[PDB]
Order: sequence, then structure tokens, then C-alpha cells
Amino acid sequence: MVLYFIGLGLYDERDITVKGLEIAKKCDYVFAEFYTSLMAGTTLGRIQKLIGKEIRVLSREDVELNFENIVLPMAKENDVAFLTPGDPLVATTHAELRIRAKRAGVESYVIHAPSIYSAVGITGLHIYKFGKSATVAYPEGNWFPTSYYDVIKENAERGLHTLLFLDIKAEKRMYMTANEAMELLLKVEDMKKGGVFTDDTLVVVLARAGSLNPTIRAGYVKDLIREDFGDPPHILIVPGKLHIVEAEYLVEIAGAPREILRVNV
Amino acid sequence: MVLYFIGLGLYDERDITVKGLEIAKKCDYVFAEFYTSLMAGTTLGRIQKLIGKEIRVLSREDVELNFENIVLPMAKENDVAFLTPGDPLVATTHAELRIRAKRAGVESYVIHAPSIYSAVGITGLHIYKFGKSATVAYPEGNWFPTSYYDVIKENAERGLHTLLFLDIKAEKRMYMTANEAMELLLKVEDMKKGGVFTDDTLVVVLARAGSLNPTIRAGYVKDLIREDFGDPPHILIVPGKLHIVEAEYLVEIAGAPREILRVNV
Ligand SMILES: Nc1ncnc2c1ncn2[C@@H]1O[C@H](CSCC[C@H](N)C(=O)O)[C@@H](O)[C@H]1O
Repeated sequence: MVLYFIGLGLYDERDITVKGLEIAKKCDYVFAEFYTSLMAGTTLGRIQKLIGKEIRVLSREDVELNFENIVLPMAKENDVAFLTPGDPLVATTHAELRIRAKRAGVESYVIHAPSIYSAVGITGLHIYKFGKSATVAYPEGNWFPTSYYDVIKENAERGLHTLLFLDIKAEKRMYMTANEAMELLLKVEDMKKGGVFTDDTLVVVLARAGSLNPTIRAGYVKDLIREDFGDPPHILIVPGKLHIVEAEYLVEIAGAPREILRVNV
Repeated sequence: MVLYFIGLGLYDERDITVKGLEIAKKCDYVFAEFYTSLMAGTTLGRIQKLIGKEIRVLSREDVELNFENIVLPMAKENDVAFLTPGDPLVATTHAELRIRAKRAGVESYVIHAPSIYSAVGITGLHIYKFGKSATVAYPEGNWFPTSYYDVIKENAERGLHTLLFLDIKAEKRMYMTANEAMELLLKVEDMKKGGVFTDDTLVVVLARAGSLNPTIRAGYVKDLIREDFGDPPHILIVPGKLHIVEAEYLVEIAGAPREILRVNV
């Protein structure tokens, strides 16, 4: 009679919460989407095996245009689950789907899971110091998105860190690397010349958070722009003003140049 | 000879991830801390029962001053777990603990779990719109801290939302309620008179995130300041200007007054 939004976590099927698993195991029908993010350490089959159910995967169009025609009708006679990578409501437009559920007279519940938004903590950067977040989107035809550059500028101006979600074209199986994001940013800098992102800018890369051995690297763009950070997904972070201990962690844990230990308070 | 930082998640004993539970079960020693936050929807006994391991609770001093003398030694010839509410390394001083591990020749791994930082997405407010975060601290003696006031001001000025953690005294199990936080902010407003937090300010209250039945309320301070939001912990958010979709979610899901559709958009 109800609908469950259940997050599956960062990397593999075991990143789901115990609460999410027990409820999913008992749902009559299970739907899911895998276009809002990439869970690099698992497969649909493994997820199905864990939950013990068949999973009908939906495309962005199925969801955005037909959620109330495909999923909601099932929640009327049965308990339905809608699975998503990471946390279902983080950096997705899935929250609006709860409004659709309400309008169809369907109660909905949300089961959270680890999200890349909080996983940034593993970078050593104080999470309360992050400012506005942004997404580095692939240019399309003659359209070249640049707003994410202004976000960095605004945050850096305030000494705040900037989290940069990276683009994804699931149907093309394309996942933007931190390298590609850095190249795009350098191109925007050349254009706006704001001194926001250059070869000397310190950045942090977090790849495959959720895995036991994620890649966590910190350093100057000039040195990292061509470094191999491993398979996607990746996120790029442009730190603002660093606290001594943040710098220490970046150096000791993320292999940053010891020279960043010296902060210009 | 491995140290596992494992998150317990949001509310109860089922908020830990499958990965976290299975790893904890394989550890010879299990430590935990409940001074940064408490699992209001469960008990140490229930957590111990679920993990099937005795759990040695550590105080703030045990961790901050003697982590290397209590936890790390056991990690030399055994697998050790350090459990914390939410997602590991979110609490400001925890990231540094990994440096201590490295210095002691101990490998450490992070097992993520849901954090309030990402769980607040259930309020319908877009995650990318959150700015710098802060904690509302009780004034005391001749000390009247107000920086959290300035954080709200700077975020809202840039159309960003402000996540506010409320004061907590874990040992004495004493919580600051959303109501108290609002009263405090009004008091700060009367002093700084910056037009940042008044009776007409729109706020959102999230209680018991993680529970299947959390309290999500949105409205003006003059109407919510004396409302009962249930048992703690409470999380207070001062949204910046709203996207119409954010406002609609707040109205349809959090019972916000229709008025916000024209006043705060
Ligand atoms: N495990 C992971 N490691 C690194 N980046 C990740 C990641 N999971 C998600 N991301 C980042 O976030 C983007 C998808 S945004 C959707 C996020 C999701 N709801 C969550 O809660 O995490 C990806 O393109 C990538 O840049």
C-alpha cells in the first residue's frame, strides 16, 4: 500500500543500510534507476541476489515522465520500493516524486544510504566548511556550461570549500573524470580570467568513495590534471582556506605536496 | 592489524550498512563513541545485540587525548572497529584520527553510513544550495557566541540554505530543541539587528531523520517557535530564497503555509 525510496549507497550492494535491505526484501515490487550515479563495485544481478527480488530498471524518461504511470499504480495494491545509487534525494530531483506520490494518494517513506555529499569527509576537509555545490557538465554542441566556475569563485572568496559533482551520461555509459573536469575548468578560466582555477590551484580528487581503497589525491592542477585516478565515479573538490589539520591530512593521507602545510593565514 | 572506522547511521541500530555490520562482526575489538551524537532511536544494548560483540564506549577525552593508547594498540594484532553515529569523519576532529593510525603503522579503512548532512535532503531543499554549516551553542556566563548568526546571514545573502546543528551535552543527555534555538536566534537578532532572523523568517525543522516516521515541518518562526516537534535530536535549517519546487515540497510534505509560494520564492 506504500512506496519506499531506498538508497543503495556509494560503491556496492552492501552499502545499503540494514533497514533498507530488510524492507526491500519484503516489498512486493521493486523498481530502480541507475542514471543519477554510478555504483562501480556491483551489478544489477548482485543487487537482485541480495534483495532476493527481480528489479525493473527505469530510464530517466520512465521516471521523469512516467513515474506515476509505472511505479505509483503498483503501490495501490502492494508495497513498492524504488532503489537509487547513493541517497535517493541527494543531487537528484527525486524529492519531487514524493509530491507525485501524495497526489496519487500513495504514502511514501525514505530510507537513506551513504551519500557522496557526506563521504567528502574522508578527504580531511571539514565538512561544515563546504559552501555552495555545483556540477561540471559536459559541453553540448555550441552550448558550454560555465556557472560552476562562479560557484567556486563565490565560495573561495569566502574561504569555503567547493564540492563539484561530475557529469554522467548513463545511456552512453560515460562518466566524467576529474581530469576532464579540470580541463573544462581551465578552459573557462581562459575565458573569464578570474584567477579562480589555474595550474597552481590546489584541488582534491575522490574516486570510488565507498570502496575499501578509494583514490584520495590532493595537489596542484598542473600536476594532477593528467594523473590516473582510476575508474569512475569521481568528484572534484576545490578547497577554500585550509585549517592546519586539513592541510596535514591532505599531505599525510592524500599525498599532497608538503608545501601546502604552510597556510597563509 | 587493521582499524575500521564504521558509521552507525542516523537513528537506530538498523541504520548501519550491511557492509558495516559484516565488517564489525569480523573485528576482535569494537569501540564506539556517543559524545558527538546519540542514536536516539536505539540503545547500546540493541546495537551490541545486533552486532553480536561487546562494545567498549569511549569518552571524548578517551578519543581526543588517548586514541593511540586505547584503540590503536589493539589494532596491531587484531582487526578493530571504531563506531560513530552518522558517517565516519564527519565530526570535525575525526579525520585526524586516521593520521594517528598512520603514525602508529596501523592501516585504516572507512565504512560509510547515512549522515544528517545528506539526510536533510528529505526536507525537499536542494543539496547544492546549502552553504556553510554551523552549530547553535548555548550562551553561558559572560560568553555569548553568535558566529552561527553570521553564517546564516552570509548564506542567505547569497541565496543559500543554512544547516544548523543544535547544542548537545551527550553525557548529561541534554538536547537543545528547535524551539530553544529559535528563541536564541531571536535574542541574537535583537542584539545585532541585522534583519537575519525574525518572527517572519521561514525555517524548517527536521526531527528523527532516519526513522520511518520523521518530523518534517516548515513555517514562519512566529508560528513554529512554540510548536512541539517531538523528541530530540532536532535539526534547524534557515533556507535561502526557494526554488518553486522546493517550496511546493515544503507545502505538500512538510505542511508549510501556502504563503511561502509567493513570499519566499
Ligand atoms: N562513490 C562515489 N565516488 C566518487 N564520486 C561519486 C560517488 N557517488 C557519486 N559520486 C559523484 O556524484 C555524481 C552523481 S550525483 C547523485 C548523488 C547521489 N544521490 C548520492 O547520494 O551520492 C557522480 O557523477 C559523481 O561525480
